[PDB]
Amino acid sequence: QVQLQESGGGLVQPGGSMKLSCVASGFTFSNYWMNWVRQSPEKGLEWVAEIRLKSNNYATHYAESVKGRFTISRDDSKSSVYLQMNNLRAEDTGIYYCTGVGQFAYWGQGTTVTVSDIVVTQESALTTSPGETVTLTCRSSTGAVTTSNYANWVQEKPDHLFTGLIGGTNNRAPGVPARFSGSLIGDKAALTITGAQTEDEAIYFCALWYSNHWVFGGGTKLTVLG
Amino acid sequence: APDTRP
Ligand SMILES: *[C@H]1O[C@H](CO)[C@H](O)[C@H](O)[C@H]1NC(=O)CF
Repeated sequence: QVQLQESGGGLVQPGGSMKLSCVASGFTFSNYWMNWVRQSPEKGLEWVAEIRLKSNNYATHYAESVKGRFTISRDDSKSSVYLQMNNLRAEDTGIYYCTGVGQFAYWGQGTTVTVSDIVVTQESALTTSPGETVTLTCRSSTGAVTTSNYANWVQEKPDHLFTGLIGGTNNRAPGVPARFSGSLIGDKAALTITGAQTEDEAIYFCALWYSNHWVFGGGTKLTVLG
Repeated sequence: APDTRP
């Protein structure tokens, strides 16, 4: 079992600053890029920043909306990643998660920060029954999804608990059940549950890579009835 | 292109 544990959130004023931390265990932290992703009720899941390896001179990339305000950093000797947030706006309100590995297998529990273009489209909702085959899809406004978009699929359950299921289009994350599969189908990425189970009732997000950033979809609510 | 280490 991998663990990621975030800390440092709170209740801050517009214009304020804050630093978030995340400490990792159970995997070789220094061999993997790390990311910060935030969830807000209005804007959904939003990728914020990545930091690469020592051998990449710790290269970083940022969402356009935080560029020049946020700084991501890491300390491999403490297995920790940080996000320094300056000039906070109301818009920055959300739950902040550190996440990485192939490419979003592992997620921390999140830390809440309250301050007071490519579109990726998913089905808003789908309804199935136990034992059915259900396929969720992820389309890009740019055109076709290909293997160069490295489609990831992540599952959210109560309460704001995330786990990665699929990365690199069709690679199952370790310990992910066999009933989950990733594919490319008619120029969309797709997640298939072959024999849905009641516990699969959840929100499913896709993420697509465009050269030096991730764009998350809006999520699909999957209901499993009967 | 992203982190494709397994
Ligand atoms: C991951 O595969 C991608 C292409 O899909 C690139 O070849 C990266 O360099 C690969 N990274 C690694 O093998 C490092 F783990």
